[PDB]
Amino acid sequence: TVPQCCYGFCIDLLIKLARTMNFTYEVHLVADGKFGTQERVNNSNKKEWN
Amino acid sequence: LNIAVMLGHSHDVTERELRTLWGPEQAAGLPLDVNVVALLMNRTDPKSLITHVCDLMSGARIHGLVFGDDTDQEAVAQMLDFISSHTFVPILGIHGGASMIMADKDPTSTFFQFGASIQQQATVMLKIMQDYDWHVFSLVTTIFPGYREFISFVKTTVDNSFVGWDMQNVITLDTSFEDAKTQVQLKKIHSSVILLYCSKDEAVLILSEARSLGLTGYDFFWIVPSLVSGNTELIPKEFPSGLISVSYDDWDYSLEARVRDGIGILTTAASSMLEKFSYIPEAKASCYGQMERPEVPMHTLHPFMVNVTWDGKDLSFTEEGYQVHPRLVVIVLNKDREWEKVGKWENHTLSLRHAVWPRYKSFSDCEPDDNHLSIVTLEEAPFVIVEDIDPLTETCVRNTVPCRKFVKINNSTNEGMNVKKCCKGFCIDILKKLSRTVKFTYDLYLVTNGKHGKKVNNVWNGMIGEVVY
Amino acid sequence: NVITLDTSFEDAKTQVQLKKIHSSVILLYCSKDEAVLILSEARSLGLTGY
Amino acid sequence: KIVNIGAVLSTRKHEQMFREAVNQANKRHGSWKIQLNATSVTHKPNAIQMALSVCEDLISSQVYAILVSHPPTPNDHFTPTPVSYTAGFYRIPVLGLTTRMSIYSDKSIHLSFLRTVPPYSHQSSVWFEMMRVYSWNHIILLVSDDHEGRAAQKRLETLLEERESKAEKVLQFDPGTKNVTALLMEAKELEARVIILSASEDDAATVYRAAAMLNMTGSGYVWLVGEREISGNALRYAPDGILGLQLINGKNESAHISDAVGVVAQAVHELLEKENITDPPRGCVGNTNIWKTGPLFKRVLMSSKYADGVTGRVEFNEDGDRKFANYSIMNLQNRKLVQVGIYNGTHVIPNDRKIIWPGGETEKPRGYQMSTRLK
Ligand SMILES: *[C@@H]1O[C@H](CO)[C@@H](O)[C@H](O)[C@H]1NC(C)=O
Ligand SMILES: *[C@@H]1O[C@H](CO)[C@@H](O)[C@H](O)[C@H]1NC(C)=O
Ligand SMILES: *[C@@H]1O[C@H](CO)[C@@H](O)[C@H](O)[C@H]1NC(C)=O
Ligand SMILES: *[C@@H]1O[C@H](CO)[C@@H](O)[C@H](O)[C@H]1NC(C)=O
Ligand SMILES: *[C@@H]1O[C@H](CO)[C@@H](O)[C@H](O)[C@H]1NC(C)=O
Ligand SMILES: *[C@@H]1O[C@H](CO)[C@@H](O)[C@H](O)[C@H]1NC(C)=O
Ligand SMILES: *[C@@H]1O[C@H](CO)[C@@H](O)[C@H](O)[C@H]1NC(C)=O
Ligand SMILES: *[C@@H]1O[C@H](CO)[C@@H](O)[C@H](O)[C@H]1NC(C)=O
Repeated sequence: TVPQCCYGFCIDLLIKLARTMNFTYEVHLVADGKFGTQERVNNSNKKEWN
Repeated sequence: LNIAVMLGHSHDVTERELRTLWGPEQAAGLPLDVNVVALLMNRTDPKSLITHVCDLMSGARIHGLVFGDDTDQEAVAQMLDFISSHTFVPILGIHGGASMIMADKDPTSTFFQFGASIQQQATVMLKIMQDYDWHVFSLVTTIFPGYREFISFVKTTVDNSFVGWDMQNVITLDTSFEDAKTQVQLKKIHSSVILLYCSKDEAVLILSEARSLGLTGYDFFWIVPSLVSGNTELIPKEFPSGLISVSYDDWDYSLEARVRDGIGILTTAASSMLEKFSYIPEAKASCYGQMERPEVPMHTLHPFMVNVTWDGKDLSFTEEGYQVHPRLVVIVLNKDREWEKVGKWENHTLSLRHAVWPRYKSFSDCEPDDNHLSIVTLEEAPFVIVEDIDPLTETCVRNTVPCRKFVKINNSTNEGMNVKKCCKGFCIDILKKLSRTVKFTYDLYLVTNGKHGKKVNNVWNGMIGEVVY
Repeated sequence: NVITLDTSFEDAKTQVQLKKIHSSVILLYCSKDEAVLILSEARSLGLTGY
Repeated sequence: KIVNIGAVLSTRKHEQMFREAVNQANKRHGSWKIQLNATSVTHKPNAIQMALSVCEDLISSQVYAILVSHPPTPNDHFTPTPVSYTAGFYRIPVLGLTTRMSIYSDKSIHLSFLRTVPPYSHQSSVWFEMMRVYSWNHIILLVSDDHEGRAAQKRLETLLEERESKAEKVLQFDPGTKNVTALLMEAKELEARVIILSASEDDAATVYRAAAMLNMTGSGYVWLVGEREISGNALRYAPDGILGLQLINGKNESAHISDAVGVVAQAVHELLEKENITDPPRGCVGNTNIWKTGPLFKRVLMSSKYADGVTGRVEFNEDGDRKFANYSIMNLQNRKLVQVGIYNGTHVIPNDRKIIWPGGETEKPRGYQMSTRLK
């Protein structure tokens, strides 16, 4: 979990929101790099989001 | 080392005693061979049980007792739970009053019955309905202890599934003997398949009200749990035919088989204890009474019985004391008011069916019906394409209808199993439109006798021949 | 189809023919004397809704 | 119409005073008919001896109800399980004195068990009323792994789900564990700052010690503690600002037993007009039968309301326990117990005395602390 430096489009909106209202935000990156939907694992009778 | 078993006037005593003695002597050689002390008492009384406990503890420190019974009384198991907890003697549940597991045993008790929990019945019913593709749900319940948690479990199980069952609200009766409020709540009763979680006494009046409203039709279905259908010999005239019930009976496992399984489990537990510890369990100095402090210096058998393997089958138990692989046979009411097996459940917690669809007929009233119209369809035409069921915990896609095909086992053994498949195509869409317009259920059949057919020897073959016949 | 009552004072056949009673607007061609019992049965079934 | 009723009582003086109480209850307003005898027994520790004595005395004396009192030793549990099990063979109703265990509330395990005291699960209504009057929305629940705790949390969830409100977190404890630092830190790392405690006395004491160690007794926190979790070492180890619940008329053996015997006498007098009465056998050996009048007794007990007695009214719920009990608000001020309200029927009945809060605050705090920390 090395420190990266992400910037782009949504960062401006996030900064605007933090300026309008008091926010202390920390960004994170998903390990699998997927949006996340319903998946099937062992004991397939389970509906969990990844 | 010392095992005791009791039965009430079941059969001849000496032959059963000899068989039980021979039981552990056929195999499973262990340094401390277990003995059998079999006694036949027809009386089930508290102080009689206390005297039996005193006799067994004075009888070479009987390590465990197997309790058998003939009557159907749930209070016997409740009374015996306290005795088992106090005497520090494990007791197994066999057919009889203690066969059913309803009360929750104390954590310090050593009671483990052969019965099945309600949750297992719920998932068995869910599997049966999934096989029947009965997505319509209707839960009619009455105020009884433990039903609210069962409803919570069944809803948190159904909503977790990917099938997408109906989410009809539970139609809970306010109280028994309602001559007016039942008609008020009758508005919410609008479905096809109704699940009934009630008692045997009120089941008669519930079914009478259903008959008055007319729920005994071919399209309507009823599922009754094991507690209501406790006795298969007492069949009231108000029970409609085609009812689906799940229970367990001696039709597939006799008393000899059950006691064999019990003694095998006891021997495996004793062997595990001897492998782990090097102490012989001993009973209390006094069989009953509270004169000294309650202490259990020796570890119990709860962790030893987690892993049990006997005769190639893992007859293990869970933390709550439930069988991992119970019997859970399925019984459907016969035309002449009998019960027959239509599938088992011991096959690695899977579902088995004998492929018998039409078994429902109205008997409370007389009303013929012919909505079940069979339809025969081919496979070679591009307008209808068949697909195998995907082994991904789901039957098939939602945009199709079930169909059946006969597949011969070999090139000479003519025997076709009714494999369940889903047929999709343009003709399937036409059939769906016709079903939604005319409002009649339509079945599906697949051609297996060659091509369409032609007039040969003044005999029609194929689909045309089936239509003519 | 017309839901024609067989005869008056039916404590069981009315519940049998109740299956055909599934609609919103009901036309009642009956008499005043039997109208009371018809409306009582409707109230029992719950036909007094908005 | 001559019957005998057996009783299980603590000491000889209590036995004779209850005998004279039931005699005068026979001689009071309910009279002018065939009377009934009186039988009493002690809570003898020997289980087999007490069971055989109960059989020989009560069962041979045509008993229709069982009078079971609280054990003479509060320290020892002495749960009235064997008596209920014996009475369940013939569906014989019993009348517990002060058994508040939630296991007896369930009718599946104990087919015939009646009592005039609500269990700990009935405190869910009081907690819900407190939340409604104090406008609490974000709460957490601390329940130990036990049947009573599971019943209480299920009751709380069922009572709270009607308003579409859900607790942020529900933690679990164990009967014997002493390390709850991780669970306490998890509870602290939450928006809610109100704690509801329902567990054994030792577990409550150790979790309160851990909370005091981690500075959880400061300002901005509200503690809700059950009835049995405030006594014992809790009073010594708990400073001021801790709320609690106390039951009015919770421990009055004479009054409760008098009310119970009056209720059962009126019920049996009303039911004696029935066509048939089931007679128990002279001994509990060799007889295996069920009473046709068992369900009749249960129905007549459920459907009977008693507005006359020591309490304002006596009625039974679906579980058969007492309904609409008297709940008194209990507060700890200067290491002393202070009552700041009585809830006769779970209504808004406050008092003029000011309610103190942990950390010396004199005003009601709020559980909304977003902290502007959004990952
Ligand atoms: C919250 O935002 C307001 C914006 O006017 C600012 O004045 C205030 O100091 C902020 N509070 C905190 C704790 O950051
Ligand atoms: C105990 O259970 C484990 C669980 O996998 C199993 O591997 C092991 O063989 C069992 N041992 C005995 C003696 O049953
Ligand atoms: C098709 O016709 C041939 C005649 O050439 C006949 O031998 C065969 O059995 C027929 N097949 C079917 C399936 O009818
Ligand atoms: C009532 O109880 C028994 C009869 O069952 C008897 O021994 C006792 O003397 C009776 N008491 C009176 C006052 O008659
Ligand atoms: C409790 O467990 C934690 C583990 O996070 C440990 O750091 C702490 O020392 C333990 N406390 C005691 C008293 O054992
Ligand atoms: C609690 O407060 C004291 C002083 O008030 C402080 O020394 C201690 O570190 C605090 N503990 C925690 C866990 O915040
Ligand atoms: C309980 O109340 C009754 C009547 O209200 C009274 O006679 C009895 O003494 C009280 N109990 C105690 C322990 O004071
Ligand atoms: C209970 O207290 C309320 C006050 O909120 C009162 O209105 C009601 O009459 C009381 N009921 C009884 C039975 O004392």
